[PDB]
Amino acid sequence: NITQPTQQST
Amino acid sequence: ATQRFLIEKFSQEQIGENIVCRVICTTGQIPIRDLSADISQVLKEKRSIKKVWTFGRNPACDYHLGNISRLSNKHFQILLGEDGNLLLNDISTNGTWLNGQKVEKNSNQLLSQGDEITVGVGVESDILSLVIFINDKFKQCLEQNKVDRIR
Repeated sequence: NITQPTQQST
Repeated sequence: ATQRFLIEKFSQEQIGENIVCRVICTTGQIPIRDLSADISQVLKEKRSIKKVWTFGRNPACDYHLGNISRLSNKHFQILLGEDGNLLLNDISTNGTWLNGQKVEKNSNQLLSQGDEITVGVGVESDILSLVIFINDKFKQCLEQNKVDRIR
């Protein structure tokens, strides 16, 4: 069910 | 021996019909599959691309993993072309990894021997790895490059 965006270290 | 003989070949099947590469899951999640393409098409075609595989939780995707929240319908894609070489195309929402190294999405990368692609990065417990097995037969064929002539 849809794709969820994971975290990301800027 | 008639029926039994048929079973013997069942386990011992001649592999190498026209296989390009073989995807093998090392983390134990997806069943091993075999990627294949036409040699004539690959040898004759040397521009744009020949045949690309799409992997992900999508039943359409050439590769069916399962349904990981982190992974996308078509997490990654593999394209075969060039002058007798394979290419890896990442197509995930979060990204595709190669041996722990994150590559540029929707970017073409040169294939590696027994390479491995990691996906679902973000959570230590939400990462999935895959291994790429290149068919030596395919390479040997290109090295010889047979000519197609009628009579």
